[PDB]
Amino acid sequence: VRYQCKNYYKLRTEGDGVYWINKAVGDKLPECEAVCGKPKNPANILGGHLDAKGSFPWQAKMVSHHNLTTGATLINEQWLLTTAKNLFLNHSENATAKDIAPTLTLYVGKKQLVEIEKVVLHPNYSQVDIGLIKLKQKVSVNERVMPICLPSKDYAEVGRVGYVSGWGRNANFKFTDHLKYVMLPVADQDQCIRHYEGSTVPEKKTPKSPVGVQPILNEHTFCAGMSKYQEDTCYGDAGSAFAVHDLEEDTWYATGILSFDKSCAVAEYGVYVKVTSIQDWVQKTIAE
Amino acid sequence: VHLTPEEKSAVTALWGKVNVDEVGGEALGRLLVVYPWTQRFFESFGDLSTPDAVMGNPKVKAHGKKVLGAFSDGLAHLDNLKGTFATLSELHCDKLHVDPENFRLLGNVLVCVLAHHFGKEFTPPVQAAYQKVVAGVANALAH
Amino acid sequence: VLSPADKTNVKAAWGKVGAHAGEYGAEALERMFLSFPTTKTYFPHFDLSHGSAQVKGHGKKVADALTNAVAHVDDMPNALSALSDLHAHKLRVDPVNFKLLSHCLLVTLAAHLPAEFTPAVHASLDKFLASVSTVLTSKYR
Amino acid sequence: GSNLEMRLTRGGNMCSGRIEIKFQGRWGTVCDDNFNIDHASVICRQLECGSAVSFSGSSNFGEGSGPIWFDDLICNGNESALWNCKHQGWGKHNCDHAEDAGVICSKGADLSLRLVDGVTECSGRLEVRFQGEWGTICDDGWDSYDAAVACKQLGCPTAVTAIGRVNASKGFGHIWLDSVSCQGHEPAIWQCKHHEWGKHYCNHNEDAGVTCSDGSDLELRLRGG
Ligand code: HEM
Ligand code: HEM
Ligand SMILES: *[C@@H]1O[C@H](CO)[C@@H](O[C@@H]2O[C@H](CO)[C@@H](O)[C@H](O)[C@H]2NC(C)=O)[C@H](O)[C@H]1NC(C)=O
Ligand SMILES: *[C@@H]1O[C@H](CO)[C@@H](O[C@@H]2O[C@H](CO)[C@@H](O)[C@H](O)[C@H]2NC(C)=O)[C@H](O)[C@H]1NC(C)=O
Ligand SMILES: *[C@@H]1O[C@H](CO)[C@@H](O)[C@H](O)[C@H]1NC(C)=O
Ligand SMILES: *[C@@H]1O[C@H](CO)[C@@H](O)[C@H](O)[C@H]1NC(C)=O
Ligand SMILES: [Ca+2]
Ligand SMILES: [Ca+2]
Ligand SMILES: [Ca+2]
Repeated sequence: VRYQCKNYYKLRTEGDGVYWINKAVGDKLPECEAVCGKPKNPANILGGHLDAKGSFPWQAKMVSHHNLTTGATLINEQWLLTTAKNLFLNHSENATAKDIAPTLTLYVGKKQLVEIEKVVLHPNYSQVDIGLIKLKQKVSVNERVMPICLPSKDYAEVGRVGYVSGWGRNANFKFTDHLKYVMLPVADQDQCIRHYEGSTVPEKKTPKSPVGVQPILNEHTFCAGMSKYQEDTCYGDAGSAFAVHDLEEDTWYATGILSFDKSCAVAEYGVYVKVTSIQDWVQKTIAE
Repeated sequence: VHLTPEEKSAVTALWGKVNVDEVGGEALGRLLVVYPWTQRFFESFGDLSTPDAVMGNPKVKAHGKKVLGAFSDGLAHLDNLKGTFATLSELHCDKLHVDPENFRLLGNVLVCVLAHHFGKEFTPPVQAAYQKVVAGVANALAH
Repeated sequence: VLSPADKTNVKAAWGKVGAHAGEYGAEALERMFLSFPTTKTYFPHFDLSHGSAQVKGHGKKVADALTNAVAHVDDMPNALSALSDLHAHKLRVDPVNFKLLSHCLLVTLAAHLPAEFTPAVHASLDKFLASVSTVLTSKYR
Repeated sequence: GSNLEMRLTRGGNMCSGRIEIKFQGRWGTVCDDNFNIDHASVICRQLECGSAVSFSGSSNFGEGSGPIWFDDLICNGNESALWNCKHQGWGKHNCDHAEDAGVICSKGADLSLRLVDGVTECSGRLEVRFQGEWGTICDDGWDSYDAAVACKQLGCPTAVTAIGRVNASKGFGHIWLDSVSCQGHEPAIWQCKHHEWGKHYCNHNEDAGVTCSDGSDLELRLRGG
């Protein structure tokens, strides 16, 4: 017979599935993996755009020990992308990644709690605010849970509008009960450093953030401004993917991971770390 | 939670002098001005960019009248709010996809409008009573 | 974000608040304590009854901080750096309480300045209070 | 072609069951994506089965088998056939056989209303039979106008209609009907505006009832003073 599996999955093999000895590979017995960022009902945080249809299956709700909801992004069936500042919530600056993992609680889909096997931070997580979350077992991919796909290109070119889902605080600074999203356009890079630092030159940079804290701005991060309705991302939206819809192949790509969520509505730009910069590191981490 | 008879009396007395034809429109216009993302749901109401355009919009005034009438209906049935607002909550959740936090924002804006209209008569006790009222309305109108 | 027109409206509104700022802040604190009793857990050492002298003094301090923020509307993070550190670390005040206090301040200004609480001025004051709250809640962790 | 015969399979009778369309010589089902009462109305009028009682998409009528012809449809209500809305392409879909959409029509429906656990036959906990199962009604949005329609539908003195089950305990089973909005002139309870059948935000404690009376048996006095 031919090996085929159910929806939201693609066959991972070399030659077809007809077999128990296969004339192509022998006795491989292939296992089919999930599907890159193809939501069942795709879309089309202070602001609105209520995620009523479950348009962002990759979004995961990460709650720390002291109950500060943050965000995470499913990148494959077993791993998630978040920010190092999200994992280091309620932890010492010298805390390792071994004791961070038991602290966190993760929710995918509606409220589907998923156990965290291990958490690995970016080696340069002071410059690249990224941490990787590994689940104990691969999550069941369905219309509400589905990994986003890591981009093959750089969709962070200025003017591109990506959808930023979020489980963070809203206009009342209350952690949102329902998942929301905004359509934030990526802004000019020079305007963003100039907005936070002084003059995009190291000898003249100053802590000029309209908000108290300073974002991590470097070559690995881009910036997305507020939407046309002056809505942006607030506390707890960090770790949420800057999901970009590629109309050519109808696939959703995590162009960036929201690093600076403290730009609720005061700072005009939210800082997103480029996934393409971290794509090489995460793929090497999936291997081990 | 049950609302105390003194708080109910204060709410009713303060609502008796509320201009139904104007207070709701004022609250809706203030919501659309302060929180511009709420203008997303009223793209069929015409011009909503300038605050003067928002407040002077006839469609905004009519819809604010309807919203304030719904507030009055929920006030007459403060003890049964989910039952009275089931249909409106279903409408907003499914047909309109209005985020529940928008209801709390509109309740806060309505409280601000009431304070603006009534001056010192909007005492902290009656404001607490009205905060309970608008919280109940928003919770009954959510999820 | 505070536009120059919004900054102008906030400056004018707080100027006409003027010397009544202390009792405006006291009334706003009282309204926050009554309407939202969950904010009273951050003041266990205060006498929270109506007309309290301690609440009045804290409202005077809050209004003085808001006056300093208005005067330094272009450098609010530096003006409120000490308060940002305080609220975010020593007191660990959750930002929802900051939004509640901003709403109560707006209610107080509406009740006391009805002629000058225009929808544009109301939006500008809400934006300024959101900026103050974000500066004070930025370092929260 | 204009020769697409449409049938309803595994639904008890002809007017109720899973939608199934024959095109290109093969029978195929329809996805439940963006399926609402407007799509159900179109299917019911295709078979001349009347109005649309409700729609089902969780494959409760049974797992399908065949090429899913339609995935996403944009039907406003007034269509001459299901293959007239924005079907986003023929054959193309992103469903499986577990997402197939069914429909229950008025002609094939066995809808009924009864009163159970009441002081009289005119009062008690209101129960409705969808899909041959007896289920209750949530009391959210249940007002005197709904009581008047229920009293008239069941049939007994309806001069005074009161909501609320009389001494009736919690119902068991499903809560088929919720947020009923009758204007008082509907022939029965299911012609009014309400939530989708089975979908609700209530529990069996909030089960709706009715008290039908002619006003002769309502007495009120003061006791204890
Ligand atoms: C907070 C308490 C609120 C109440 C009591 C309320 C009440 C109502 C009422 C009575 C209607 C008319 C229903 C109908 O025509 O069938 C309505 C519709 C609507 N509401 Fe609300 N509303 C509230 C909040 C909001 C908010 C905050 C928004 C947007 C941010 C909103 C957006 C709408 C829209 C877009 C409609 C439909 C407009 C139309 O039919 O032309 N509502 N609401
Ligand atoms: C616009 C918002 C706010 C402003 C401008 C503000 C301003 C201030 C100022 C000026 C002080 C005096 C600190 C000192 O003199 O060392 C203070 C202290 C304090 N604030 Fe706030 N604050 C705000 C929001 C809040 C909120 C919402 C809460 C609680 C719900 C809060 C809780 C406290 C506490 C507990 C203290 C310590 C007072 C004491 O220990 O006597 N703050 N704040
Ligand atoms: C994680 O959060 C807990 C609870 O918020 C913190 O524990 C509190 O710490 C403060 C300051 O030391 C004490 O005043 C409280 O009594 C503690 N509450 C408890 C233990 O329930 C804990 O410090 C946080 N961890 C950090 C910041 O690393
Ligand atoms: C509500 O009251 C009616 C009338 O008293 C109850 O119906 C009676 O129930 C008893 C058993 O407890 C029977 O012996 C009688 O024959 C019933 N009479 C009628 C007219 O039905 C009914 O059981 C009560 N419902 C409750 C208690 O849930
Ligand atoms: C976090 O919330 C849970 C309940 O959801 C509670 O049991 C726990 O004590 C809370 N932790 C802190 C630090 O408040
Ligand atoms: C960390 O930085 C060093 C040099 O700055 C670089 O060689 C290394 O590749 C970085 N880490 C990762 C995971 O890319
Ligand atoms: Ca479906
Ligand atoms: Ca589909
Ligand atoms: Ca009820």
